[PDB]
Amino acid sequence: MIVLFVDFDYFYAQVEEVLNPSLKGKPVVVCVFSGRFEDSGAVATANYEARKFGVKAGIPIVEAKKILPNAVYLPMRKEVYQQVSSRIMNLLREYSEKIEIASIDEAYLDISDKVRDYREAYNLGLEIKNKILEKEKITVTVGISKNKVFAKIAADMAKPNGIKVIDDEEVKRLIRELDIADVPGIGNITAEKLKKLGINKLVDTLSIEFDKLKGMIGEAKAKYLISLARDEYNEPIRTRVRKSIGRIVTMKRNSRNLEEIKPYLFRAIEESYYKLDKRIPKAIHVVAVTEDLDIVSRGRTFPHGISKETAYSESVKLLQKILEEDERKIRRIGVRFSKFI
DNA sequence: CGGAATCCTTCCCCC
DNA sequence: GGGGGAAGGATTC
Ligand SMILES: Nc1nc2c(ncn2[C@H]2C[C@H](O)[C@@H](COP(=O)(O)OP(=O)(O)OP(=O)(O)O)O2)c(=O)[nH]1
Ligand SMILES: [Ca+2]
Ligand SMILES: [Ca+2]
Ligand SMILES: [Ca+2]
Ligand SMILES: [Ca+2]
Repeated sequence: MIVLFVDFDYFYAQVEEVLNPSLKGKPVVVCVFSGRFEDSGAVATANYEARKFGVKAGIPIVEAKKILPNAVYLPMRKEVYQQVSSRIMNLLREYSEKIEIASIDEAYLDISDKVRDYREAYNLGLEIKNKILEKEKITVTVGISKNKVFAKIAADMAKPNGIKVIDDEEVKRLIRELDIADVPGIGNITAEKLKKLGINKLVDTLSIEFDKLKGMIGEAKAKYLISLARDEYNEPIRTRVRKSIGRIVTMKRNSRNLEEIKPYLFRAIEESYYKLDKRIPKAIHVVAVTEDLDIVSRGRTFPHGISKETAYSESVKLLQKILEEDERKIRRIGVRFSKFI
């Protein structure tokens, strides 16, 4: 079982560099401007030049600006990045039919059959890196190991512009040594629940009774961490399909008035339907971000597909359910469509 | 800020 | 008891 994982370097910012190569070597910050005030919003991502001074995804644009007032600041152009991404995914398909497209810039390949060992896999990685650099001018990091999770960890270790193999020797070392928060699927909230159980590396998950562990982090994540620590995680590379299309926008002011919020809600529906492109959903959810950054939602599944008129009509009802049930002001409002025919 | 998958809890109808 | 599904949250990348 040889898995090869491809993670494109600093993706959105690198694409902006490709479309304007004079950006190269400058600090580049790709931003999402919320329209609430001058430079309100956040960093989607940044190239390494900006990153090494602390400008990274998630910080406010305002804070980025005071660290690096002279950086290049660009609005996020997701549609472009998506088209570049799928071209790169298409080239990867030429190296295996077993491909899992995990996000806009991550893919796993099953190269068990195209390759005999880690030496040949490491060479196939170099072929792949070079191919993408030649055809689209994008640097990527490659991780190689015996399963998806360890291929991913490999990439995290080698980035940027890297390639790394975690064989079987190193896999066993990492179970004892890798900080458990660096395990994919362990975010901040789970990392902290695991600390309380005194689980600081993967190996610790075996020293603890299962029912306790699933008591804390849930059954799925429990079985997940256990198989990994046991060196028997072996999930298949699986072709993934879109299950839901949606869109959420930020309001210029926090509000509670139905008629203040509606045009934002309707805009979200309009873009959501364009994105849907001949897909017909049976389910709609109205999603609200309240003033305290909390996320509330109300939804409805239909026996049939939802027409645009029905989306418009139903969304107002669900938004009304939200305002009836939750006393707080709304900051962001949007919709999500799913259960496609 | 933003898009989306998977998972968890609760509640429900009912064999 | 338990299957099957929906709803509203929680959590991750
Ligand atoms: N709007 C938004 N987009 C994000 C955020 N984080 C990541 N993205 C987008 C932009 C990234 O370029 C892309 C890929 O995610 P990554 O975690 O791999 O970061 P990135 O590629 O920028 O750099 P990396 O090489 O992994 O260090 O997804 C975020 O907090 N907000
Ligand atoms: Ca990346
Ligand atoms: Ca990534
Ligand atoms: Ca983490
Ligand atoms: Ca049950």
